[PDB]
Amino acid sequence: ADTIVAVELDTYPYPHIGIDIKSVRSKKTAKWNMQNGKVGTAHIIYNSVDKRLSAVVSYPNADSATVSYDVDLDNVLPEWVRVGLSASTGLYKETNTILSWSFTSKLKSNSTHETNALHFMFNQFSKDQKDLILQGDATTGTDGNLELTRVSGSSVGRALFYAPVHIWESSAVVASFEATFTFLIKSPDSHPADGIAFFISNIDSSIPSGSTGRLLGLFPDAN
Amino acid sequence: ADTIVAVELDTYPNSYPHIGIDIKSVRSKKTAKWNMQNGKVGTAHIIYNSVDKRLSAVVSYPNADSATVSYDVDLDNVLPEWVRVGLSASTGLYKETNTILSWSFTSKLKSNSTHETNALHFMFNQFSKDQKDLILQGDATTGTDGNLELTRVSSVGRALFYAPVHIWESSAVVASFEATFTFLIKSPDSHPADGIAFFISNIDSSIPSGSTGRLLGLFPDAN
Amino acid sequence: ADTIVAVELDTYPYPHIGIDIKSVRSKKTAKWNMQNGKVGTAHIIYNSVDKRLSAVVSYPNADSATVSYDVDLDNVLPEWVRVGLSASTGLYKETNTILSWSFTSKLKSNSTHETNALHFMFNQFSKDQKDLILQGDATTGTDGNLELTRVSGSSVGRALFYAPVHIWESSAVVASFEATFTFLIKSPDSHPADGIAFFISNIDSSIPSGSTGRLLGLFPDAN
Amino acid sequence: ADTIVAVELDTYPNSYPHIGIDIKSVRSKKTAKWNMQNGKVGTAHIIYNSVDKRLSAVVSYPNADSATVSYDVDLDNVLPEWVRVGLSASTGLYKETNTILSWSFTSKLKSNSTHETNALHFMFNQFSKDQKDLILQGDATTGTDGNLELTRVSSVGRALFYAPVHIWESSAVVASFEATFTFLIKSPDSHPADGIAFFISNIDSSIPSGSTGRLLGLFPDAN
Ligand SMILES: [Zn+2]
Ligand SMILES: [Zn+2]
Ligand SMILES: [Zn+2]
Ligand SMILES: [Zn+2]
Repeated sequence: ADTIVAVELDTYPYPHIGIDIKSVRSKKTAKWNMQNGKVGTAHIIYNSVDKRLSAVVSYPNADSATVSYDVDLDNVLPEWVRVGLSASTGLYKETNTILSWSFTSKLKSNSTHETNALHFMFNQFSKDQKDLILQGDATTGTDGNLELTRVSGSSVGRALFYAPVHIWESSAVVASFEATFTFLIKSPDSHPADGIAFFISNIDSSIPSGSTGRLLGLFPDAN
Repeated sequence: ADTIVAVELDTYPNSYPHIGIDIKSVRSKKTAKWNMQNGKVGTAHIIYNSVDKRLSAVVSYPNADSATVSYDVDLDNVLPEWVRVGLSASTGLYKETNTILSWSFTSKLKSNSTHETNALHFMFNQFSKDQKDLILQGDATTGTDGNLELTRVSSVGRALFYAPVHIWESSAVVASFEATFTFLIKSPDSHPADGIAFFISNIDSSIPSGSTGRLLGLFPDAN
Repeated sequence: ADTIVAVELDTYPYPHIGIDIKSVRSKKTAKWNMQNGKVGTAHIIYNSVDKRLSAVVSYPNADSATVSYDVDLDNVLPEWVRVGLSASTGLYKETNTILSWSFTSKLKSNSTHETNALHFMFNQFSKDQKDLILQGDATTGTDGNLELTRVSGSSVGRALFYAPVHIWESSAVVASFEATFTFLIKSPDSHPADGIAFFISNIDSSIPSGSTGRLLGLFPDAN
Repeated sequence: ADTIVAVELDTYPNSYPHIGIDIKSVRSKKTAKWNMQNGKVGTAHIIYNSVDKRLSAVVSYPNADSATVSYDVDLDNVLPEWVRVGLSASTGLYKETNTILSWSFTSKLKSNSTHETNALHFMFNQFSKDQKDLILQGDATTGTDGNLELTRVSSVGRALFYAPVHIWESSAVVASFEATFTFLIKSPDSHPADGIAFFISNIDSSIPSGSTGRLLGLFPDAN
């Protein structure tokens, strides 16, 4: 199937932030205080020296939650990947609006003035966002935002950046990436089941069949 | 026909070697004398912004005089909203190369809104054998020393960045881009005919039939 | 006295955006529709190839105003300078709040991989902002903002970045800078006299005596 | 005494040449074997972030093995909120230089707020004779080839960036910095005693009396 590494924020049947390395059974999780209707901000960072994937989710007035996991991505992910955002809603009326998304990847060689870098920043999505590959119920343009799930009952959507990303190289001394997105989960329900995730996958990843709910449109089954 | 805007460096004795600005036609809209240095690494800096609406280029060599050409033009009226940017090169009948040692690009769309900037930035200082984020056309190849050989080493080649680029938007207060690339044109011949160009085209641009020589793999005819 | 180059927004006795090269008698001006109580955004840009200083002031819902002026800063300003913000209030109750300020300067040499760059971004000012030199009634910390004039009748204040800036060099092929600040001018009065300015000066510039009102704390007299 | 945090590269046979992390004391908190290469340009990459709270360093040479050392430490508890960053070097009694070919630094403070990042970034690829944005101490000088000679060419020298740096803030969700510098240690001697260090100190730090040799111009005594 696909190779997935993802930082997920879910409230399915307890809300927690977690790190998934190829399985929905989070390798590490942290208690998350999901704030309905408030804009949240996830910061994800990783570097080949530390070989540690770290995440921080904070809200204004701020209850930050953070989870880290030691892992050498060189052994998990393919050399070239595509990065993206995912979301799945349970049986509840709710949205998973992405207000902004920015990413930065760098490969520094042994070679002096070594650097290879890719950087994108979306602070406003357009109706025709040709540099985003939308999958599922994901769409753009709504207020300049990115609606991962359909806005108005079991919906899944994803948005991946068009250009493949050279996330690692055997001849780099330090490889590193950093992602940041601001989201808005609004539900009229008091305890909605929902999930958003920043994921890294093989370039041609697609929504597995049956990847709804707890599977975040990332995994085909709970193994 | 494709829509092309390109800054070209050519020595085809149509008639000194010159740097020139092409807006949809090979008969440069503006040109400047260029002192092509065989075997030395050169550096082209291209910059544009919607406020000034002036496309400018500077080509210098170490210990060098620089050559510069600017041209007033509102790209909003020439290019489509979404484009792809790339490098091109055509060799006449001479033994010579068109090695690109580095290429970096940055695009920015700043809206009327407070804190609404959209940006794309890539930097290649070392090209790998499998550069999956570059669309190679013609005789173009990568990996040779970590360089990009646009031409065969009567050759024509191009390399376009994979991700489409949002160059303009009707709602931006200042749209801008800036490109930089270092090249090496080596030829055993004393007066070789050659040509490199940084170009901006429609996303699905391809090498027109018979765009060899003085047509730089960009134009199908001068006529 | 001091050497001043500044992009000013004034409504003194008609509101206009203007470019001042060593004198308060703007070298070029544009009609400005001052919006009381609304956050505005000034973008200032300049590059040595074009040798043109350009400014854009827009508000949300947007009425943008823009003014450009052809000038080779190499002949006006000293090699090393300090950049800053200034404001002066007439006899009115009003504020000149700076919500954010960011600047970027680059010096690219003939030399391959030439770059020298300085970049700062303030999106939140602290009560002890040790990297800012405050002059006059200027203070920080108020909401995380920068109050150029005193907040509650003839007040002048300035804030300059601590580190001197190498704005030009004789051996650079392209020198360029770019500044952006968001301001809030709130006055209970319908037609208040006020002025804010982004200025470049000699490193040890200070508020001239009698630089109030129309003189923006930049000039000592109207010559 | 000054508060010093520094990543040091030393060959003083106190006992192989090593790279080490110093937190307020010259007796390194952590060290790694370093294979000092006489006459070859080296590259030190230093990185830290408040989420991981781990200070890491990588020193590589071309065609090289890299040496790396990391140390868990919350800088919030060691350093003052505002600091100055710099480079240091001390030579033993040998003929040798400590030329810094380039130095770049980036600091970021991201708040709980949506879109509230504060950043400082400098890049020196060429030092001029009058580098007004650098505070030189000891035998340090600039302009020599466009390089920075920390030591006399029993010498000690330092260079600190002029602007104080806000390294931490109690209200930031992720504070981070990253430094990179390329050096050249040439010595006619086969086993020279030498030392370079990237350090972070209180804004008004100065070379302690007798901080020569194995004290790297950073510490007044080991004892
Ligand atoms: Zn889970
Ligand atoms: Zn031509
Ligand atoms: Zn005026
Ligand atoms: Zn030691």
